[PDB]
Amino acid sequence: AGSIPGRRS
Amino acid sequence: AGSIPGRRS
Amino acid sequence: MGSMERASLIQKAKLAEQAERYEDMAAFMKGAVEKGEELSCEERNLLSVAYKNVVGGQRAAWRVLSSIEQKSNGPEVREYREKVETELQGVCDTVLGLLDSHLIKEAGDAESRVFYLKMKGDYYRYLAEVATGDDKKRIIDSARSAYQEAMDISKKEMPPTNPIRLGLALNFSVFHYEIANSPEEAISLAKTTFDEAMADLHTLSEDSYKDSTLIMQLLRDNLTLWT
Amino acid sequence: MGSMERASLIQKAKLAEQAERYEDMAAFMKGAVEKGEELSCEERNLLSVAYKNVVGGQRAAWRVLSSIEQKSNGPEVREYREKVETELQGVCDTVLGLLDSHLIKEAGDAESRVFYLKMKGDYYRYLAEVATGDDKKRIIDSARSAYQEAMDISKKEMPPTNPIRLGLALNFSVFHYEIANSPEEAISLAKTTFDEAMADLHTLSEDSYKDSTLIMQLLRDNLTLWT
Ligand SMILES: *Cc1ccc(C(=O)NCC2CCOCC2)cc1
Ligand SMILES: *Cc1ccc(C(=O)NCC2CCOCC2)cc1
Ligand SMILES: [Cl-]
Ligand SMILES: [Cl-]
Repeated sequence: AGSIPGRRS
Repeated sequence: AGSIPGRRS
Repeated sequence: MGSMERASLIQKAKLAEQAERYEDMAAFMKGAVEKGEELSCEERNLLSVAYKNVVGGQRAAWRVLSSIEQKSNGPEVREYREKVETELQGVCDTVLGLLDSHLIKEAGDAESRVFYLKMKGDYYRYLAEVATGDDKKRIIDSARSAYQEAMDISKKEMPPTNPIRLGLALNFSVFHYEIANSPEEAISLAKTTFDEAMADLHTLSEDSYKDSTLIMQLLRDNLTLWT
Repeated sequence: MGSMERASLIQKAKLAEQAERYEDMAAFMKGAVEKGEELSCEERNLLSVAYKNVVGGQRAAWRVLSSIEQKSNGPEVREYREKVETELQGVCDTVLGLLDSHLIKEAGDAESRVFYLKMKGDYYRYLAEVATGDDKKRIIDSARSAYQEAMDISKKEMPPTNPIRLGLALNFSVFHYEIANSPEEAISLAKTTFDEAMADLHTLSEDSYKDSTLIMQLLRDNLTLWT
């Protein structure tokens, strides 16, 4: 189950 | 130009 | 970072992101927040990206060690998992401290207030992932309350395709599924979010359409995994 | 790490490797070295892998920032590159300190002595990559001297297919090409190393054959890039 990756600006 | 990766045991 | 200019901290956070130095990035953005001024949209993204990467690596390490620990059940595996767990909790506490002092109370616009409250829900969710003892229930309720307040504002103030509104609903659905043991609520929220966004896509430019459909695909991926 | 048992430090270094926590890994292995006992073959590998990963991330960050800095030619990019550079130099100095106090002087067997001297050459090579001023020449000569002593021992004491001997020759050839401005020496060393290994493969078991041919392919890849 994926949350928002949110790793790249 | 690659040296020995040497990153994995 | 008290002696560095706010603008220099922001510039160095962007450089750290390019260098994939996320611990530095987080420290620079922490320093920028502590200057006491509100954050722009771009600056909020830098803060979020920095700490998501830092805690993301900690969570991945914790899961590796927790898995090894469960397969074993000396003290070393538990001790080292505890060390990583404590470091993760410290990062979550730091982020929650920044939101509480004083990002959230100064955030009046829907875009900023929903963003910070989503962050608050996320970092309590990460605390909940490792919580066991007397406070797991209180930590879960703290996550739920932050997400719920953000949901209420986003439904009133943002269009159904707004990427912050969509990412908030995505993460709240993950909270329901993974933390709150409410998979039906998770599925219902993801479905309703997806369907209401789909019906609003006709209003968007080509670039906004791309932004929204990307996040809708993440909702769809979860629904496919959950059903 | 003075209060932790040597065996616990080794066990936690292995756990940190599984969790991809290489800074922790390096700190645990530094603590193990400082216990004062010699290191086994496996323990030497753990030490090497830990610090190669740490400095590998620092080198990659430094190259990103150095590239941005050269495209610009405020003080921020230079300042941040300098900060990363200083942290990298500190890690290299730490490793070189461990080799000098007292890994190398206690290493009598060819396998351990060549391993540590190759490490010494490598970490001086990393210092040379960022060096400019009064000591770049001395740093380069320190790398060359360590590599040369390791080469002399490996040619006397190890078969041409030994993976440590092959990886040493590979990295010394990279030193020649990238640091010493001697591409012909680099190519000659890689070719002679490859050819002498190929002629010794018939002596090896299936597993040793796989170990040696893997490193020979790295020599071949460089030769293809250089010719
Ligand atoms: C909380 C939140 C909401 C929305 C976004 C976002 O738009 N991220 C862009 C991502 C990369 C490119 O497309 C998909 C998502 C982040 C965080
Ligand atoms: C200095 C040195 C020499 C040799 C090796 C080595 O054998 N590494 C194994 C690597 C991964 C799997 O195959 C190719 C190389 C490491 C370091
Ligand atoms: Cl520990
Ligand atoms: Cl800096």
